[PDB]
Amino acid sequence: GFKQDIATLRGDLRTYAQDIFLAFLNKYPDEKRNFKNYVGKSDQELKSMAKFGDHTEKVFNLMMEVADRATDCVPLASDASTLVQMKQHSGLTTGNFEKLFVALVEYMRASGQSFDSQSWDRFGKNLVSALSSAGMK
Ligand code: HEM
Ligand SMILES: Oc1c(Cl)cccc1Cl
Repeated sequence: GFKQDIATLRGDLRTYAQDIFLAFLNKYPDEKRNFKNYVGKSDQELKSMAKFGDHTEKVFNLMMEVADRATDCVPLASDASTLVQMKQHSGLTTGNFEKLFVALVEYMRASGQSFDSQSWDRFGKNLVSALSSAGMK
C-alpha cells in the first residue's frame, strides 16, 4: 500500500525521482516554462547534469516526508503551508502540482510493480486541495 510504496521509492530514490520528473516533463512539455535550463536536452543529458540530479532528489526527498507524515493520504496542513510559501514556488499554481501527480500515477500504473496507484492519486488530489487551502492559486 501507500506506506510500503514510500519505502520502495526511498530504496532507489535518485532513480525514481529522476524517472518520475522526466515522465512529468515529457508528458507536459509546457512545464519546462518553469525550468529554462532544461529546454533542448534529452533525458540522458538532463540526468548527466548537476542541478537536475540534486534538485530532483531534494524535491522527492521532501515529497516522501510529506507522504510519510500524511494520515490516510491526507497531508499535514503545515507541509502544505511550507510548499505554498517556498520562494522557489512563487511562480506556481495548483495545476503544476496536479500535473506532477498525474505523471507520477501514470508512471506507477506502467511500472511492472504493485504500487498503490489509487492512493497516490488520492494523495495528489488531497495535496492540491491542501495547497489551495494554504493559499496557492
Ligand atoms: C510535492 C511536490 C513538490 C515538492 C516536495 C517540492 C519540493 C521542492 C524542494 C525541496 C525544492 C528545493 C530543491 C533544492 O534545494 O535545490 C524545490 C524547488 C523548486 N521546485 Fe518544487 N516541489 C514540488 C513540486 C513542484 C512542482 C510541481 C514544480 C513546478 C512544476 C516545482 C518547481 C520547483 C522549482 C522551479 C524549484 C526551484 C529550482 C530548484 O531550486 O531546485 N516544484 N521544490
Ligand atoms: O529538478 C527539479 C525538480 Cl524535480 C523540481 C523542481 C526544480 C528542479 Cl530544478
